[PDB]
Amino acid sequence: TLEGQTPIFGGGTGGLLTKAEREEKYVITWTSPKEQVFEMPTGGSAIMRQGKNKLEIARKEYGIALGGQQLRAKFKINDYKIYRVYPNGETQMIHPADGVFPEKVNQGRPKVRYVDRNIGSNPSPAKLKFSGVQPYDAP
Amino acid sequence: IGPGDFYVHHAIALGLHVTTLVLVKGALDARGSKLMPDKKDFGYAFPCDGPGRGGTCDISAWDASYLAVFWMLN
Amino acid sequence: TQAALYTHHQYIAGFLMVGAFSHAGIFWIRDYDPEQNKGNVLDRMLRHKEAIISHLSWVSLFLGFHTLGLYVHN
Amino acid sequence: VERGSKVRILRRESYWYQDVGLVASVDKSGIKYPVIVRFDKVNYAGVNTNNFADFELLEIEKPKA
Amino acid sequence: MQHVFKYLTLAPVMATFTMVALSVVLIMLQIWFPGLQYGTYFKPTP
Amino acid sequence: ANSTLVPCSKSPAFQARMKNAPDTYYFNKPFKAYAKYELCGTDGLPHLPLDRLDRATDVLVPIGLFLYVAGFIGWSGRSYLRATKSASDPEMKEIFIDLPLALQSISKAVLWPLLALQEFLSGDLTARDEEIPISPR
Amino acid sequence: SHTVKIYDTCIGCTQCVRACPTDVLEMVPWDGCKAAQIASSPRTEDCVGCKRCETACPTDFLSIRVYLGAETTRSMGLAY
Amino acid sequence: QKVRVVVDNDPVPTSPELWAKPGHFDRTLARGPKTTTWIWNLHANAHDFDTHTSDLEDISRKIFAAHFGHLAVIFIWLSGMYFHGAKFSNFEAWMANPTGVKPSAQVVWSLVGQDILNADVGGGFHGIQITSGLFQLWRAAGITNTFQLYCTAIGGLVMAAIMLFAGWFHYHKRAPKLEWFQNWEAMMNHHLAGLLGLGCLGWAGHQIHVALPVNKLLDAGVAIKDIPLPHEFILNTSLMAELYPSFAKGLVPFFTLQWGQYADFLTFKGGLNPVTGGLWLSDTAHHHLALAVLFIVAGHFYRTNWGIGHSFKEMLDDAKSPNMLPFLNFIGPVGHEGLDKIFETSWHANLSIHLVQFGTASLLVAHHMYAMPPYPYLATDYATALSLFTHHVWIAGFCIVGGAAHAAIFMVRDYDPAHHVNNILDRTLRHRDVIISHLAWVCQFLGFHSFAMYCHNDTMRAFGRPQDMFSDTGIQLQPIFAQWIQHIHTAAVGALGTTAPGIGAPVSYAWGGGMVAVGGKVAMMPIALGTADFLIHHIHAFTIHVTVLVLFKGVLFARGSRLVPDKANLGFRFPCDGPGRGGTCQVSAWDHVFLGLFWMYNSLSMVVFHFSWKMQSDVWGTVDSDGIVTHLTGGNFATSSITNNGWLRDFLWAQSAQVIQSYNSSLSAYGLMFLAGHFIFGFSLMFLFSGRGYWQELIESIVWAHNKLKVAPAIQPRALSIVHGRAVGVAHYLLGGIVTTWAFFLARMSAIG
Ligand code: CLA
Ligand code: CLA
Ligand code: CLA
Ligand code: CLA
Ligand code: CLA
Ligand code: CLA
Ligand code: CLA
Ligand SMILES: CC1=C(C/C=C(\C)CCC[C@H](C)CCC[C@H](C)CCCC(C)C)C(=O)c2ccccc2C1=O
Ligand code: SF4
Ligand code: SF4
Repeated sequence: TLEGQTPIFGGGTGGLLTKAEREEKYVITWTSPKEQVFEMPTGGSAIMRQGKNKLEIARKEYGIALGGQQLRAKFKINDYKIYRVYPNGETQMIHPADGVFPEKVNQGRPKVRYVDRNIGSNPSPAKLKFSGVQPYDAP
Repeated sequence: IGPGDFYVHHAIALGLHVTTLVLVKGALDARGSKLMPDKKDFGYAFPCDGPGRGGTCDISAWDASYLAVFWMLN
Repeated sequence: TQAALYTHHQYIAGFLMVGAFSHAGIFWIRDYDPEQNKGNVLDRMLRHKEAIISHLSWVSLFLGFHTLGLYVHN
Repeated sequence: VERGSKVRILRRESYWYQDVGLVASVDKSGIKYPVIVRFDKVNYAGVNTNNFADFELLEIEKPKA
Repeated sequence: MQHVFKYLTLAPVMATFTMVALSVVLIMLQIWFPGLQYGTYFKPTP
Repeated sequence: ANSTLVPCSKSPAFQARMKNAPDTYYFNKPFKAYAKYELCGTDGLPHLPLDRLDRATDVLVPIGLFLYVAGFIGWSGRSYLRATKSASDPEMKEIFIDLPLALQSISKAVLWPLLALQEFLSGDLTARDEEIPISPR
Repeated sequence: SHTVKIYDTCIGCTQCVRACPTDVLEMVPWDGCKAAQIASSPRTEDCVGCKRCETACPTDFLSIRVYLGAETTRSMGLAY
Repeated sequence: QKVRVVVDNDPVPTSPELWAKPGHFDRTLARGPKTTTWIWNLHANAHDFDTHTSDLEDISRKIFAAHFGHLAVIFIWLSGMYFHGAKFSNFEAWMANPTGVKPSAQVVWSLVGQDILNADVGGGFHGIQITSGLFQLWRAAGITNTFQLYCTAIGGLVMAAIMLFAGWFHYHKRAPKLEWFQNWEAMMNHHLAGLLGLGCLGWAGHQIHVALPVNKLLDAGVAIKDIPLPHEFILNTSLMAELYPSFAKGLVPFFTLQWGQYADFLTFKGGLNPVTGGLWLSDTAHHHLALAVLFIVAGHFYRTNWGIGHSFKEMLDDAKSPNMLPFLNFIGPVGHEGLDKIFETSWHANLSIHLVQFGTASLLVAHHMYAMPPYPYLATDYATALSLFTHHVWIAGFCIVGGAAHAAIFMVRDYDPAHHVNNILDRTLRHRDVIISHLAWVCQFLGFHSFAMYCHNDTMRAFGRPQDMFSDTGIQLQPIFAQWIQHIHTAAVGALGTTAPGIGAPVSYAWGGGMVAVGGKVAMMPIALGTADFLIHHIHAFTIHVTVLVLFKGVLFARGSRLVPDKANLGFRFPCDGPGRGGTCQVSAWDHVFLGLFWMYNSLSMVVFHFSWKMQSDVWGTVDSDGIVTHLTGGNFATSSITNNGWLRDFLWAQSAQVIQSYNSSLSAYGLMFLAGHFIFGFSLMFLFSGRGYWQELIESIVWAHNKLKVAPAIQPRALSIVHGRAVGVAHYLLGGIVTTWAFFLARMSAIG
């Protein structure tokens, strides 16, 4: 379970929809030093509590926008975490993936989808006809 | 034919050359251009390459054929 | 009937002409590879595409400026 | 090449392909693209500098003195 | 005053001065010699 | 020989237009000029043919006059642009016209047909293909 | 999902990672550039295809490329 | 003590050094051009003062100084109209024969045959027939000779120089502090009592002492030379008493509250003057006098420096639950509290409201001037009457779009979430999906039940089934509520029984009460409303609601949406957020203004088309000696306007005969401009239907040719930005379409009006 008190919000029309209950939902939790007013990602203003907060959001981009552009940039809050919640109750923490923010290099992270050449050396599509391999995926 | 016929054939010549210009430029730039050197890796019909590098609306070769139909109709 | 038949076959011709260059652009991306066409006449066209496009642009500009200009003068 | 050299870009996908830039610095480590080249003309993104390898450059004028 | 001289050399200012000067030249040519046509230029008035 | 164009002074349709024209500056002298010098169609309006060895100066004078002026403007701009390349801030020389440089470029452009011929013969007119920015093929 | 590839011309400026609105990118240790780091795209399932990363990339040509592919609910940016 | 004058001395030196530094106001533009995009950015950000600096005080000073500059521009333009009406006009000839002379104040030189545009406007004069109504306005002001117009032209130039010096003085010498600009109560008191109130009183003085005496003589039939100069009515009090006996009593009735004595020159008649067709000048004098008292009284409403008055902050902070009406308490327990912060800091929010109200004012001007013609010989001048309505309708539409545009700018730039916590502004944004979804639905309902019934009428008429049409002779749609209002307003003056006994004639003859004719032409007559008027009015309801939908969605979603949650960080004006999320083209609030401009054009085009056809069909015309009226289009609006084939044939095709056949005549300029508007409209489609990616690649090949000849420019040629291409497309689109209608309206009215 995810602990925290929801920010003071009187309700809005930009909240969760059927997708939250059917496919997936996201939760962003953070700790603030004081009670202050922030902007909800989908319009309106809410008041984050004195202690640790918990906000339910429809999309992952809402958490990155709120945590990145408001919590960190404006309120100097650096401990926000984003979870993906499934209808079955399974919850996984997805941001920051390994406890370190992605923009800061961290040891043990592998190279994913790295092409060992400059982009101008991608093969022509005519060479890869009927093979199902895109030019950017070619070895 | 008189002077009135002279001018309209030059209007037709203008239409033929511009419609050819739009089509030929799209065909010859299908592989890529300075704005998008790797256009061939994106296929014939894609929307754009984003607002970066100044903006790339109607940059695919398909878009040139789309623009050429307007000139062919004209 | 004469007007219908002429307009019918000219508009169809214009659509076919657009398709010829549309699938020419598709040929460049999907079916053309520079290795098996190295140095041939097809490769030479791609190597002076700027001259072709710029001169087509000049013909279009010359025709458009003077044909429209003479219309509005009249 | 070296600092102050006037070079011609050979990278095909570069905005300055077959254009001329000025070498600003060369990295002595083993990185892939050690040479920094500055250009008078900005590219479509407004950038006037890029990293190139030695084989992607053609020396056209030695540095002064 | 040198700043005003520098302003007068601006591209829009020079374009306006050039366009106005050329427009005046063409306008006076219409007033002095109206109706000039191809096959008529530089021929004496009948 | 052409028979569907006749001199305007011998076209009854043209004479009808001449008689019915308003008596103002715009029609008094121009109509007289058209009558003596222009060839009119069956509609009574002057037409410009290109099938006459005679009145060839009527074709070559307007063509040569324009080509000299257009070449004069083009050579003024080209020589001015080439002179600003060596400057530290060539872009600043384009939104701020350099009067001493523009006057020098305009003065030389008077003899542009000779200068263009010399540049073409000396190879200075055009830049080499491999030294011009191009896109990947 | 969209496909995001990083090429060897990357200079490790971290600008693409900072610009990503859905945290698709992270910076991983590397040795091909002076910054000793390179961009990676471990979470392309969350990529929406906005191409903010390409806009932020300072190299010429781009060190990071986004190829729009199969559309999913989260790639279409759908809150419903 | 609180309201005071605080300024800074010589805050900005007066030097022309920055004149030679283009783009100095912007940090990015100050470095100089590298591409041609720099040139466009310089002009696009020229007057975006809040991006030049973040100092609100410096911004406000720029607003104040620039406003003096725009006042100088208006005064130069006004001086031009008065000077051209005094030097190149047939104004004196028109004043003698108003009903038989066409007003003209523009004369062209004779160099390329353009002197054909000097039309035979009567009075032994050759020139372009003007449709601005300057002559009718000047006659109502008592002006009778070109010398008086010449004096006003000189005075306008002097005022232009004074305005120009004021802007320089209040920016470079004595620039007020930010505290000065924030005096809401003082500004309202001075602008209500001192600007509107004193101006109405001053103009009432001009009317009573100059306009009424001169116009009374003119309407009596005396010659221009026999009318004494306006100052003679002030010096020689005997003349003024002959015209109106009550001036023999002087100022005594005013100070004794015996104002009924003044009823001879402060009339309350209603209707129109039979001689000229305009409103009674005595009626307008009492109207403006009543306005002056009402505005001056209104100018003592706000508390400035003496305790008495109302406070904006106290009023706003009180308008909340549970202080509201019981059915109006839904605005929440915060209500209008916090809105005062908006007006302290946001210039764009005030510009949004004020532009909206100029749209409201100009719409009232258009509607109320045709139905209640305020100037002599204005109603019968059909060319001027159509032009005045059309011009002010178009000005209103642009102002309304501008109000929505700067409302979106306020949301992106000046809106602060901390200032709006559960207040009405915050609550509106929190049910924006409620508002937009209902607005989207009502737009579809209006479109189906206004336009699709026109398509129903076209199909029924084509089938040869007129009985199944929506028409007066078929399935009737009577606008009973509008018909009821006309009956109520006619019965109010005596022409829900006699609710306005003091007005003799009907307030407007458009509602009923009779017909007024002046020179054998109809000035005003009852405008009956039938099924055709029901359909066209709901067309207006549909088009307006959709224009609201486009603009109001942009304002409500300017901060962001479910698609792009951080549009506020992207700014007010940005092209997109990439092809991702399926494609986010034209999400910013700026493109909602861009899309809303087209819908404003579409809406207002049908408004002026509805006016032009209905007036030509059911109001305007010629009256014979027997009182029989033959209208300009013979009453075809009722049966032809119910289908859009009838609009295509009987309005667009039929009424364009004048402009389509205007070659080789004085109206040939309208014919040329008719084709000019069509060209620019088609030209704009190139920018709207295409994208800069194609054009940038095309420029690459063109740049290659210039590079080949060593003539490539240092300032690199760039295709227009994505937003710039949209701006160019919409600008040429609206210019082309409006010019086409302008030539269409003016050519027809200059021929048959
Ligand atoms: C009775 C006093 C008074 C009057 C008449 C005005 C009038 C005006 N103010 Mg203003 N203002 C006042 C007091 C007054 N203000 C005070 C006390 C404050 C401080 C709170 C302000 C703060 C203020 C701001 C911040 C701004 C204005 C602006 C304006 C102009 C709005 C544009 C318009 O409607 O054009 C009306 C058109 C006219 C031609 C009106 C005449 C213009 C001249 C200058 C008035 C001269 C009248 C004077 C008594 C001389 C009379 C001579 C004769 C009749 C005896 C207008 C001229 C705006 C503007 O455009 O500034 C330039 C603006 O941005 N005012
Ligand atoms: C009192 C009225 C008023 C005032 C003070 C402003 C002030 C402002 N507006 Mg605004 N606006 C208004 C009315 C007003 N507007 C109206 C009525 C509309 C609806 C059309 C708009 C729509 C609008 C948009 C969409 C935008 C602004 C923006 C701006 C800001 C920057 C100004 C700018 O870009 O320079 C103007 C610079 C130009 C180059 C414009 C000149 C080109 C015009 C369009 C051509 C006009 C054609 C001509 C009249 C007829 C043909 C001419 C002939 C030669 C062919 C500034 C705060 C911009 C901004 O960033 O705001 C923060 C912005 O994006 N406004
Ligand atoms: C014999 C002639 C011929 C043949 C065999 C093809 C074959 C092909 N073309 Mg092609 N084309 C042709 C003529 C032809 N074309 C002409 C004349 C033009 C110019 C207008 C084009 C323009 C064109 C473009 C621009 C593209 C193709 C593409 C393609 C390929 C995929 C087809 C597709 O998108 O799915 C089937 C597609 C449809 C069924 C389209 C829906 C119908 C369209 C919208 C017309 C609207 C219908 C209209 C209202 C009524 C028509 C009658 C009705 C019965 C349909 C395919 C190999 C595409 C491709 O290769 O992608 C890389 C592509 O992008 N073609
Ligand atoms: C009426 C509509 C219209 C017009 C006039 C044009 C005109 C043009 N298009 Mg175009 N286009 C249009 C609609 C139109 N388009 C639409 C709807 C589309 C579909 C999106 C396209 C798609 C399209 C493509 C894809 C291409 C063109 C191209 C061209 C150019 C080639 C013709 C030429 O050089 O003539 C000469 C130029 C003209 C006739 C333009 C008018 C010049 C004016 C009259 C000069 C007046 C000067 C005067 C001082 C201005 C007054 C001051 C003012 C600035 C305030 C030309 C600028 C081609 C191009 O750029 O090649 C060079 C090209 O590749 N267009
Ligand atoms: C400075 C002078 C100059 C010169 C010598 C050229 C030369 C050329 N241009 Mg070009 N061009 C120029 C300015 C110039 N351009 C400018 C300012 C523009 C922006 C409107 C263009 C836009 C342009 C296009 C879009 C195209 C060309 C093309 C061409 C080529 C053949 C057609 C032609 O002569 O253009 C005819 C001229 C025009 C099309 C427009 C130019 C007219 C402007 C108003 C002249 C300005 C002169 C300048 C202000 C004088 C300053 C000098 C002073 C400082 C001393 C040729 C290499 C064509 C090409 O590549 O064909 C191979 C082509 O498609 N040009
Ligand atoms: C309700 C206001 C009102 C009305 C109905 C009139 C009516 C008239 N004036 Mg007048 N005038 C007014 C205010 C008004 N004036 C003010 C405030 C001044 C300056 C202080 C003047 C100065 C003036 C002059 C100098 C002249 C006139 C003239 C005229 C006549 C010509 C028709 C006309 O102007 O359009 C009618 C106008 C309207 C129907 C509407 C415009 C009036 C204002 C803008 C309404 C504002 C309401 C606004 C939209 C709502 C604000 C928001 C809200 C929260 C408050 C007519 C009788 C002329 C004449 O000779 O008379 C015969 C003339 O020469 N007027
Ligand atoms: C004539 C062309 C045309 C038409 C019909 C529409 C239609 C519509 N536009 Mg639109 N638009 C147009 C041109 C047009 N636009 C242009 C040129 C622009 C550029 C500025 C825009 C920009 C624009 C915007 C920005 C917006 C719209 C909106 C709308 C919708 C308004 C709601 C409505 O009227 O529902 C009623 C539907 C109609 C009146 C359409 C005609 C229906 C016909 C008459 C009846 C059909 C009978 C039957 C169903 C047919 C079934 C047969 C079967 C075989 C298919 C509607 C779908 C708005 C919207 O979506 O709000 C809800 C909106 O926000 N449009
Ligand atoms: C045509 C077009 C262009 C090309 C237009 C450009 C590059 C602007 C060209 C402006 C010129 C240089 C202005 C000057 C033109 C005058 C007519 C020149 C007067 C010359 C005198 C001698 C008469 C775009 O860049 C574009 C971008 C995005 C969406 C649509 C479009 C688009 O439609
Ligand atoms: S506006 Fe242009 S660049 Fe942006 S998403 Fe649309 S097509 Fe692509
Ligand atoms: S923005 Fe480009 S250069 Fe910078 S880290 Fe990302 S991929 Fe590498």
